[PDB]
Amino acid sequence: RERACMLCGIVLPGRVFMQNGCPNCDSVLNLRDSDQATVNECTSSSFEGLVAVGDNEHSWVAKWLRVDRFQPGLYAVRVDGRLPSDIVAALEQYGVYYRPRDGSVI
Amino acid sequence: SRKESYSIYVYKVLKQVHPDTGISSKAMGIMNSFVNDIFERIAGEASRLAHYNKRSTITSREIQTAVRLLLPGELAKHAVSEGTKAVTCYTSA
Amino acid sequence: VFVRPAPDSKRVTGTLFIHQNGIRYQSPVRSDHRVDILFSNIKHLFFQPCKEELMVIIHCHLKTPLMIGKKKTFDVQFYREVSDDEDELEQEQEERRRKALLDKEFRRFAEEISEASNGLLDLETPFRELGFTGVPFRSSVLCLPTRDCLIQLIDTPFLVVTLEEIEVAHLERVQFGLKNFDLVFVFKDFSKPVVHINTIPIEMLEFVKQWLTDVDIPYSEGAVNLNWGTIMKTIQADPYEFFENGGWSXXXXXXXXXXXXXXXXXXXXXXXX
Amino acid sequence: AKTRSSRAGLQFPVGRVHRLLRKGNYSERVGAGAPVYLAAVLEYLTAEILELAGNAARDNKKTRIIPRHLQLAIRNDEELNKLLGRVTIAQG
Amino acid sequence: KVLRDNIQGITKPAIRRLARRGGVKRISGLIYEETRGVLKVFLENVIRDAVTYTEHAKRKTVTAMDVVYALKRQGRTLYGFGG
Amino acid sequence: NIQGITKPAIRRLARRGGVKRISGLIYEETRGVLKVFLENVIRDAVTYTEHAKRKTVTAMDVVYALKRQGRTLYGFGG
Amino acid sequence: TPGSFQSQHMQPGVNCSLKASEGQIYLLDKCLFFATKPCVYLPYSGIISVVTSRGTGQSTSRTFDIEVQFSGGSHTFANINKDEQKPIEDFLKGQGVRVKNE
Amino acid sequence: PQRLLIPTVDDPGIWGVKVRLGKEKDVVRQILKKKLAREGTKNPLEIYSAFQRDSFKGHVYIEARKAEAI
Amino acid sequence: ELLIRKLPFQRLVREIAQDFKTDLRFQSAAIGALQEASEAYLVGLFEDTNLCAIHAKRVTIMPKDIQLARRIRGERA
Amino acid sequence: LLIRKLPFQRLVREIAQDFKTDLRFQSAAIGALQEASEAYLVGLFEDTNLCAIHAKRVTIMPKDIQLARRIRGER
Ligand SMILES: [Zn+2]
Repeated sequence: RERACMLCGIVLPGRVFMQNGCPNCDSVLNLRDSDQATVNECTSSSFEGLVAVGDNEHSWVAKWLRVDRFQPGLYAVRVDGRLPSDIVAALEQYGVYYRPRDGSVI
Repeated sequence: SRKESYSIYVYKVLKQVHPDTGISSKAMGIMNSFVNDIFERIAGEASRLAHYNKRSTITSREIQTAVRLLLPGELAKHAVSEGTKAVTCYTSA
Repeated sequence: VFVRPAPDSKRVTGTLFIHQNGIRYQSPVRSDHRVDILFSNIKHLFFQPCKEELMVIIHCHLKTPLMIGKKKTFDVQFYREVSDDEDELEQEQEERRRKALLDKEFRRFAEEISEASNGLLDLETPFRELGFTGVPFRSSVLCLPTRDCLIQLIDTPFLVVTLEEIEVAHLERVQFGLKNFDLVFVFKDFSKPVVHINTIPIEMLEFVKQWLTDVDIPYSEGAVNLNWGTIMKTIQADPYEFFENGGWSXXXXXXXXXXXXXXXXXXXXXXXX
Repeated sequence: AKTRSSRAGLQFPVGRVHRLLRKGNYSERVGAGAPVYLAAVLEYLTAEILELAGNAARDNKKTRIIPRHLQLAIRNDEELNKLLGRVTIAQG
Repeated sequence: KVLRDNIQGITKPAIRRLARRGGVKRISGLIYEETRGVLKVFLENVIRDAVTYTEHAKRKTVTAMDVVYALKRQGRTLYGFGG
Repeated sequence: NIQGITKPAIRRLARRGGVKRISGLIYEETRGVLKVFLENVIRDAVTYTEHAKRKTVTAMDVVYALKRQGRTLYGFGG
Repeated sequence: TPGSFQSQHMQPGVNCSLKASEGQIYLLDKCLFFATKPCVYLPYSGIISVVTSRGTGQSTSRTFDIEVQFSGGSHTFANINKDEQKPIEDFLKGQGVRVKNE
Repeated sequence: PQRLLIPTVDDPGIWGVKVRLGKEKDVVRQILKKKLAREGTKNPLEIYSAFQRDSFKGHVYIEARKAEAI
Repeated sequence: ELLIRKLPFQRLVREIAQDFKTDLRFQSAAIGALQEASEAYLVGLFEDTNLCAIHAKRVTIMPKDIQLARRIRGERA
Repeated sequence: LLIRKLPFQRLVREIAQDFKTDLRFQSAAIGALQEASEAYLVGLFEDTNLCAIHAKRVTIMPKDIQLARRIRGER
């Protein structure tokens, strides 16, 4: 069982997301301090295009996927599902813009 | 010295309320204990509020809000009304 | 309609029919599981709508006991059950519609039973606002007053106390700051066993005393659970000698009879120093 | 009106309550109407209790109030018993 | 003189009476000992505090106010004996 | 806003309390009990706030209101 | 006879409930014995691990539960006083039984 | 932005290697595990990223700068 | 971790508070403390209820069990 | 008071004999102790009766006392 975090794009097991949260998005999402509904709304088990990154700084792939400022690990090219309107508004309150990874937005 | 108690005041209040009723000595002991207990509760809570708010004076507001905390609804309302009335008339006089 | 007590170990729905001199319950699965109840044998006819209940009830309390299957019973109950954020609030509104539908139909049927009796049977309904909680048997239940009876019909075994058959009520365990009390009904027929209602909350004491007075039932209060197995057998042995020596009127002893008090302090309502 | 009780129309002693509030180590300073307010509250509460105690003693055909009647008054009043739920009354 | 095993001075009728005042109709036979133990643990908890007050006042007699303070500390305020 | 305490939440609270089977009226009973508790605590807190002449309810008011009830709470500045 | 186990109250056993049945658990030198219908005998050689739950999360549970796991199933003893937790754990560790604390 | 991120000549190269069917994600996870394990050592795995696509079956793409790293 | 969702509890708190004084503000820590206290209280109550239910030789907790526990605690009269 | 005044006095002295040897008592100390003890026991019997009625019984048993003391928070 593995899920792909919608915001940062990292892929981790769903139980890891529930118990410890997203190591990168915890500053703005509080996934560890969030219930199962919010975890499902921000981490999706349906994804495609597994990506393993070793060096975020110099990898052009990481810059192209906007994951060069995040923790190395499993990443997904495309994630099924989008963030809810309330979570998007909450992120806009923090000043961070959310760019969907669903592929439908380009 | 001559021990202090609220016995004469309870007689006064009783005659004000029930002119044709009397109180036993033990019931007066209970009433004195009750009055002392309530005074202790209210003064302790007033001190707690004053310390909570970094104040060094007990004013009628602290006593009023202590009564608001301690007494239940109707009791608090009537006792607050009585106290404000008495304080207003003492100030006026 | 479901019947209690059931004529078979299997719970089966049936049809209730009104006839010229009584009612007939008839199961669709077996013709032999008919229950016939004559109007002449019904003592009390109760209806109870779903005011808080998952069920609607038509209860027949009988003068003479009937043999339903293997059980002798004074009580025959006919019943049906309703049981099966805005969406959950709307599902409660749909349950409230289903309650009102079954309530209207079963009330109408119980009135039609009363009409078919040619005025032999009055339709009684429980006054829910006058209800109090207590333990007549093994569970805490809401006891409901009616016009002529004190009832509990939701759980088996059923309680049906006719108010006119009561000789005296005794309130046991009533004393200084007590948590709960018991209520005992003694009947005019001393051969009938006394009925206990236990753990009535002490908050309901003054209400129960008022209600007993409004119904013309004498009451007495006691700190101790008096034994009635002893009291009744002595009263059955010689009822005349019992009343000769004061019956229950002397036992009541309402007069406080307290003058000793606890003395008094020097009565002085004067400011000292 | 010499006594402060008279100036406030009270029966309890304003001066004694003032002395106890001062010589009691509660706060550095004390107001002028806090003793008055507290005495008024105390007198009101005692009157409240004595009314029901008189009622209970009159329901038992008794002229003197005893601990029994105080117990009855307290345990029969919803608000007083809530106030005094953790209080034991001797001979009650 | 030392006192030895005076707990049995809480005879069966005292406990039965106390139960009747409490509203109890039928009393199991194991109750009386149960109650006795409970009472012991209560008194030992109250007395240990009363004695603590008495010893702190550098006195040798246990006064009523010591008991009153010990009870007040447990939320057992008692009216009638002072306070 | 009292329907926001859903049935699964009460089930979760009972499971952390070790409860194995739950009736159907437990949910309404629990909602009533919680409402009474919250009513008392918030009333005390608002009393503290009004006395402090504030329009915002602080964490200190809640902590003192719980200390008033006897429900001392650690970890919020007490 | 009763073993070297002594409760906080200096008692040879502890009050507990097994399901709906209230009773007494005795920690004997070779076995755990529950003396109340149904009677349960558990030899220490057959016990895999003992799991103690003191609240399984927030809120202090005044009474804790002991789950004894063995090769044929588990037995949950409930409603044990929390003061008895340390004496029971130290005794079971002394008998070589694996104690786990959630 | 998104348009500015298009690759240049100086960006690290990408090599694709054929693997057995159904093992592409396994190779990706093994490469990530080796990269994490050899990080901080005297001879770390000098790669930058690696991935695969479900549609492009049998292909594993690694972004690096040297064939010896591959 | 807290078993109640945050927004429903905040809405409930504001609904209740609005009956004593309009335009009241709550620090987020006040709501957090209230939620911690309420859940701790409810868990203790459920433990007592479970004890009562097991005492009656049952497994299912019932409203009468809750009422009995609250009465024995001294919360309901 | 239902308990007498002299067996209770002896019990109180016996219990007090552990904390300090040869301690005197005062006019209203033993009386207050007896009042508090009887009030406490009556409340405990009220709770025990409630539990026994809850169990569909009329007889109070030691496990009802234990449950009452557990819920009260007594050790
Ligand atoms: Zn993330």
